[PDB]
Parts: sequence; structure tokens; C-alpha cells
Amino acid sequence: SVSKANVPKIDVSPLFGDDQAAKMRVAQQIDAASRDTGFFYAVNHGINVQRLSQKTKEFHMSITPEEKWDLAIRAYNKEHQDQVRAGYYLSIPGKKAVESFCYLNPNFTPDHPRIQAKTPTHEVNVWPDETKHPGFQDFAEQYYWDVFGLSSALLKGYALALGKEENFFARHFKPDDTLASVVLIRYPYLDPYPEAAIKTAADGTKLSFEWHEDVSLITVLYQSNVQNLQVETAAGYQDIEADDTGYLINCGSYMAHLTNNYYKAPIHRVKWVNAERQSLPFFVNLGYDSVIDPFDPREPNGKSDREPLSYGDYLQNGLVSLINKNGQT
Ligand SMILES: CC(C)[C@@H](NC(=O)[C@H](CS)NC(=O)CCC[C@H](N)C(=O)O)C(=O)O
Ligand SMILES: [Fe+3]
Repeated sequence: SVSKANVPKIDVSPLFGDDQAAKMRVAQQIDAASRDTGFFYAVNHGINVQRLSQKTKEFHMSITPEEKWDLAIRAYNKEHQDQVRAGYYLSIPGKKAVESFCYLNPNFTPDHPRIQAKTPTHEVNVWPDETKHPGFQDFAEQYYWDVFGLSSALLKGYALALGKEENFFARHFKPDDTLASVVLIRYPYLDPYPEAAIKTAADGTKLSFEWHEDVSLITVLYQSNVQNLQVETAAGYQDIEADDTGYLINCGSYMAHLTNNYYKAPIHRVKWVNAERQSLPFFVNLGYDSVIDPFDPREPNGKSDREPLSYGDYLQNGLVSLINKNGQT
């Protein structure tokens, strides 16, 4: 009644090295995965995900309602009009099970020119008290750059897969202006589980989050070992097996745009599971002014009749639309 999707596990370690042929074989595997279901697992990535899960758990389980209010985004706290992206996404006992904490580029400070110019989507991160959550901010900022490094290498594999020089994407993925974000999501075990937090799909499947396309260039996701994701194919939704040692990768609607849908943004949804688990996405976003000219790999000339799309305008409209369709997280 429900089959399983083919999600290959790609050894991405050659993307850090100098062997050019080895990197082409990795690119071929990305091309194959990106043309099939759209998902693949990155293995041999060199990020310590045990420390990731541990520190994220200690933070989620030790934060108090008082601290949540102080870190809340404007959707939950009228006083924080400047917190549209970064801050805490409170759960609602009896109505909403999920909660999360989002933070952005640690370089976004009051001295940063984008912050001074008050450019949309740019915000300064808010953190809990170092005394109540010792070492959390240091760990979170370090992880941001660890996963930034992995993302930079993956984008070289995507560039080689499409026939471009390995810096075709990475040249727009810079530490000093990237709009990428880290989200630390908790899916709690609840007994009883509130029926108001469970959505019923058209095919009857119980969901925690409805179908969607990612607002990103690529999505780099770590999850605990609890099956939950489903990818849409022509023959219905397929389960994505879980793996808590690797990173699940998939393209966003910005990749689909600039490749004229050669690399589709796979539609996927989150099944409902009453289990304590973690979902830790890192959304690979470019700079607010970053523009990549669209092209079509299918065409010998690569000519495409698609308008170039500023990543700032794409992200701004994309985040809003995702809230109107699937709701406030
Ligand atoms: C599918 C998972 C990655 C995860 N879902 C998600 O993270 C969902 C769908 S990709 N993403 C969002 O709601 C957008 C968060 C963007 C963030 N606040 C920001 O300022 O950039 C889950 O487990 O719900
Ligand atoms: Fe998604």
C-alpha cells in the first residue's frame, strides 16, 4: 500500500580533495539522484552529528516558558517586530506539537551594512543566557560553519553535474552575506497527542506538515532515526528511510528555476509519528543580491527564456507563501 523511495548514499568526501575524476564520479551520482526522486544521503561528510543531536536535545529539554517568550518571533510576541525569521517558534499545548529555534548568519551584527540598511530577511540572532545554557551559542555558531563547509562542497558537485565549473554556485555562497538558516526543530512525544496538530492528507495519510517545495537552493537536513519523510513520485508518495549518520539532500525551487526544471524541486511531506525526534535543516540560501542566469541543460546552447531571479526577492516571497499554504511553524 506504500512503497519505499530509492535514496542512494553518496560518499561526498572526494568533493573536499584534489582528485578531479573522483569528483566527477560524485557529480554523476548527484545528477542521477537529482533526476530520479530528488533525494540522496551524503555520507562521509565529516560533521560530528552525535554532538549535534546531544547539544540540541539539552537545549530543547531545558528551556523554560520564560526563555521562550524572550526569544519568540513576532508571530508569538508582538514586542519583537524585528524577529521575523530568527527566534523561537513556540508550541501550543493541546493545539501545536512542534517547536523550533531558528538562527541565521552569525556575521549579521548591528555593524553589518545590511543590518544598518535594514534589508529584508536580514536579522541579528537572539540567544539564551550563557549562564542558563552554557556553551550553546558557541556550539550553534560553530555548527553553522561546519555545515556551511559541507554545503559549499555539495554545491561544487551540483555545478560539475550540470556541466559548469565547480564554483558556479559556490561563488555566490559567501560567509559575509549568506541568508542560509539553521532550524532546530523538536517533534515531541505526546500522550495524548493533540488531534489539532495532525493533518489528514487527500490519500488519508496522517501528516504533521503538508506537501511543499523547499524555499532554498539546496536543503541539507539531519534527522534522528525515525522514519517520517515522504517524496512524491508519479505513482504516489514513497517513504524515505531514515539514517541518523548522514545528511539528506534535496534541491529547492530556486534550483528548479535556474535549471528550467531540469533538477526538479521534489514535493515532499511529513507523516505523523508520535515519537520524540529531531529535524535539523540547514537551508542553503545565497546573498540578497545574488543572481544566477537561468539555463537549460537539455538544450545544446543552454538557452532559456526564464527571467533571472534575485535571490532576495525569491526568499522574501518564498517564506511568506510557505506560511500561507502550510501555516505558521
Ligand atoms: C521538512 C523538514 C526540513 C522540516 N520542515 C521545515 O523545515 C519546513 C519545510 S522545508 N521549513 C519551513 O517551515 C521554513 C523555515 C524557514 C526559516 N524559518 C527561515 O527563516 O529561513 C520538518 O521536519 O518539519
Ligand atoms: Fe521541505
